[PDB]
Amino acid sequence: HFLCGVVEGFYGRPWVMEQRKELFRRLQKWELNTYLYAPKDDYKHRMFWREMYSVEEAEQLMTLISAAREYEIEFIYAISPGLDITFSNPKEVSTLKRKLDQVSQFGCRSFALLFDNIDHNMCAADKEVFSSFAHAQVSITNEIYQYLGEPETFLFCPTEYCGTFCYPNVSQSPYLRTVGEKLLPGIEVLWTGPKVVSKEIPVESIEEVSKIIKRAPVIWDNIHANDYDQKRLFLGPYKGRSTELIPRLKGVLTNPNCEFEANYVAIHTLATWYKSNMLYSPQMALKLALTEWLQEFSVTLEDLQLLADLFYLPYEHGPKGAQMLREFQWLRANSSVVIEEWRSRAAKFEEMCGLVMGMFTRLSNCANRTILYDMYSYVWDIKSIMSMVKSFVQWLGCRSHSSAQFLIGDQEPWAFRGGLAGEFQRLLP
Amino acid sequence: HFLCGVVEGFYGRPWVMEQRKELFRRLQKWELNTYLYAPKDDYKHRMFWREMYSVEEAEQLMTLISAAREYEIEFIYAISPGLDITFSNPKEVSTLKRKLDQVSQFGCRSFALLFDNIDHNMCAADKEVFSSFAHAQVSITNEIYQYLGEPETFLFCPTEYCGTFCYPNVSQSPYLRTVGEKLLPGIEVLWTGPKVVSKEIPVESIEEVSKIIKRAPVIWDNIHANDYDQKRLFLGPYKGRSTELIPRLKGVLTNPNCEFEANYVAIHTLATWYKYSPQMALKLALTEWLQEFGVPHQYSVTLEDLQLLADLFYLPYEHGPKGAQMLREFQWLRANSSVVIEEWRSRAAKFEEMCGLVMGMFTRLSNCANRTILYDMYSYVWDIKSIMSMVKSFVQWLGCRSWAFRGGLAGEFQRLLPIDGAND
Amino acid sequence: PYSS
Amino acid sequence: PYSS
Ligand SMILES: *[C@@H]1O[C@H](CO)[C@@H](O)[C@H](O)[C@H]1NC(C)=O
Ligand SMILES: *[C@@H]1O[C@H](CO)[C@@H](O)[C@H](O)[C@H]1NC(C)=O
Repeated sequence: HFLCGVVEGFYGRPWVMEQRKELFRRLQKWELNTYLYAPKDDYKHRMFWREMYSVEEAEQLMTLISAAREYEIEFIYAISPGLDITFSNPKEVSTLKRKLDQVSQFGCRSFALLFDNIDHNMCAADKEVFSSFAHAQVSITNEIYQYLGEPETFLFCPTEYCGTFCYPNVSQSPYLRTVGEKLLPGIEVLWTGPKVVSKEIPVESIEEVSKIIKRAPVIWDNIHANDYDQKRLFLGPYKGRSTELIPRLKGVLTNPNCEFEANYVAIHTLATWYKSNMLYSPQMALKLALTEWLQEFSVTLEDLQLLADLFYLPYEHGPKGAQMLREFQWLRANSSVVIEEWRSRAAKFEEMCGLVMGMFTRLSNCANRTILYDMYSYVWDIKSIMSMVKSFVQWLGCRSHSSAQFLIGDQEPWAFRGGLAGEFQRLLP
Repeated sequence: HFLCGVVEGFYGRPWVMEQRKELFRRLQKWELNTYLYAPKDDYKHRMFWREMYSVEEAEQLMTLISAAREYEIEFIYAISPGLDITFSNPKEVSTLKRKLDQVSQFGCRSFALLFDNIDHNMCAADKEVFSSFAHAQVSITNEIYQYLGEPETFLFCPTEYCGTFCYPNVSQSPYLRTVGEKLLPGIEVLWTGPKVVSKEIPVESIEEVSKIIKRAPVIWDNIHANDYDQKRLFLGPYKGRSTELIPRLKGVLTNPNCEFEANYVAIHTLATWYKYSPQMALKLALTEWLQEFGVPHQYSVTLEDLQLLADLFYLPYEHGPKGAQMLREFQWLRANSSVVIEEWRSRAAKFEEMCGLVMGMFTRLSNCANRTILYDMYSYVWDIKSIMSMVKSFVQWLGCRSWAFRGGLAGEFQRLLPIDGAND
Repeated sequence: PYSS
Repeated sequence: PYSS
C-alpha cells in the first residue's frame, strides 16, 4: 500500500486542471499511485483556509477528483492552517472540520494537515491549554483524523520537517519527541530529508528519524523544486536516494518544477527508481526519460542531453555543462598567453557554444508549443549568456591584434543583466 | 489618423485570447486605438507562417477580431516570413497571399509584414531577380498591399529598424534609400528609435530618419519590453520621448512586458502621454491600479506598496527613487562597515525598515484577491524579497558579533565575465 | 515566514 | 539573429 508520485506543494502559479489531468494520465502510464494537492498560493489551501470553495470552484475540484479516481490515482487534499489558526478555540476547529467536510463531498477520501514554515510560538490563549507547540498541532490533528472517521491515507507535515529544522538536533527535539509519542499510528508523517532540498538521503538519517517519529515517513522530496530561484530549472535524474530506502519509507512524493512540462524527467526517473525495487542508475534512467520524452516534441536527442546537462540538479550540473564550465575557467585563467594549446581549445569551445545556439533554434522551431513555453525564458537565458561567453572568448583571442576593450560603444540593456535584484546580489561576498 | 496602442511583439509565451480581449477593454477605456499582432513565437505568425489556421484556431481568431471591432480598437495582423522565405518563388508568394486572405475572412482589414531580425543576404535565386536586399522586401510588400486592395492600414517593419542597425549610419544607408523611395507612399514604416531599446527618442533623430525614408515613422517602442532578461520587469512610467514627437510620427505602439498583468503602468502612462510628467503619470497609473487589488471576500495592499514595487522594477536605464535610495544606503553601509563614528547604526536601523517594507509588500500582495496579477509577478516579487531579506541579515552581520549555485549555470558563467556589474 |  |  506504498505511496509514490507528485506533490503540487510549491510557491507560485499553480497548475490548471488541464495540467493536473495530463499529470494523472502520466502517473498511471508510469505506475505511480498518488497526488498531494498542496499549492502554497491557491489561497483557499493556505492563505484563506477557513474559506469554503465557491460554486464554480466546487464544480472544478469535483471534476478533478473525478479524473483522479478515473485514473486510479489517489487524490490527497492538503490544508495549511498553520499561519493564523487558534488551536485552543473550538470555533476554529469547527471551521476546519466544515472545510474538510466540503471536500469530502467532492469524492475526496485522503487528507493532510501541513504545518510547515510557521512561527514557532503560539498566542496567549494557547499557552494555557497546551504545554507546547507540538501538543497543540497533534491534538488538533488527531481530533480531525477521528472526525473524518479515520480515513484511508492521512498525512501530517511537521514544523521541524527536516534535519536542519530540528531543534536543537534531530534526535533530541522536544517537538519531534512529542509528535512521535502522541500522533495517532494511522497518521503518516512527512519528511524532506536532512535539508529542505536534500542532496542525499542517507538511510542512517531515515533510521535516526524513524526512531523519533516512531514510524516510517513519506518523503516530501524537494529534489526538483525550482520555485526558490528564478533562473533555476531541474531536468536531472532522480538521484542521491538509495533504492534501499524503499523498504524503509512509507512513500515518496516529489515536489517538482513550477513549470509543468519541465517535470517529464523529474517524474519519469522517480517512476523507474520506484519500479526497480517495489541498484538503479541515475545516468541510465536519464537516458531512458530523454529518449521517451523526445517523442513529445528539428530537435535531436543530443539537444535534450545538452539541455538536461545545463539544468540538472540543485547541487550538480550535467556532464556536458560542467565540462563547458571547466573549459571556460581554464581559458580565462590561461588567457595571458595572448599559445598552441589555448587556441585549439578556444576553437573547440566556441563550437560547444554553437551547440547551445543550435539547441535553441531547433527547440523554437519545434511543434509542441506547450513545452516550448514552459521553458522558453530558461533556455533563452542560457543561449544569451553562452553567446556572450562565446563572444568573450573570441575577444580574448583577438587581444594580440587589437586593443579595443570588450564592450565597445553604448549598450543595449541586456549587456547588463539582472536589474536591481542583480545589483544587490553583486554586493554580497 | 494617428496610431497609438500596443504591439504584442515579443519573444516567448504569447498572450492568450482572453488576455488580448482584456487588452481591448483597457485600450478603449484609456482612449487608445490600436493593437498590432506580432508575437514572435506564436507558431503560425513566424516559424511556420506558411501553415493555415485550423477550424478551431479559425473560430478563435475571428472571435478575437470581432472583440477588437466591438471595442473600437483597430486590429492589425502581422506576419514574419523573412526567416526562410524565398522571394522570387511564386509558390511562396501565393502562400503569403493565401495566408492573408484567410485572415481577411476572419474580419481583418489591417496588415503588417515584418522583416526584423533576419540575415542581410539572400539565396542565389533571389540574388539576381532583385539588385539589393532592400529592393526585394519592398517588391513583395508592395505587391501584397495591392493584392488586398491597398487597405487603410498597412505596416512594414524594415531590417534596419533602428539607429544602431543602419549601415554604416542611418542618414546615409543604402538599405534605407531603397525603402524610402520604392515603398508605396501610402504604406507605413516601423522604427524603434536610436537603438532597439531607446533610452530617449530625440526629435532630431526622427527628422534624420524621416528624410531618408521620406515619411513619418510608426514607433515600435521597446521601452517596456522584458523578454530579454529573466530577472527584469518594467513597471515605470513611459519616459524619454518628448510630446513634440507626436506632430512628427504616424504612431506609437509599445512592446511591453511578457507578463500581461504587469503592463498596467506601461499602457496607462502611454495613454496619458498621448493626451507630460513621467512622475505625475506614474502616480495616476498606480492610483488607478490599486483598485484592481482587493482582499478576497470572506465568510469566516497599499499605494505605498505599489510605489515601492514600481521603484524596484522601473525602467531599463533607470531605477525608481526608493530603489536607488536603498541601493545608495546599502553601498554606504558596506563601505563604512569598518566602524564596527555613531551615525552608521542609526542608518543601519532605517535600512532594515526599508527591507521590512519589501517583505511587507510581498506579504500583502500574496493575500490579494486578484490572482491573475499575483501569478504574473510572482517570481519577480519573490526574488526581490529573498535577496532583500538576505541583504537585511547581512547588514546585521556587520552590526553583530556573528547559494554558490544561485542562478545555476547561467549565474555561474555570468559571474566570470568582467562586464558583470559594469553598471553599478 | 516561508521555506527557511 | 535576435534584436542583436
Ligand atoms: C519549503 O521549500 C520548498 C522549495 O522551495 C517549497 O515548494 C515547499 O512548499 C516548502 N515546504 C516543504 C514541506 O517543503
Ligand atoms: C527586438 O527585441 C525586442 C526586445 O528584446 C523583442 O521583443 C522584439 O520582438 C524584437 N524586434 C523589434 C522590431 O523590436
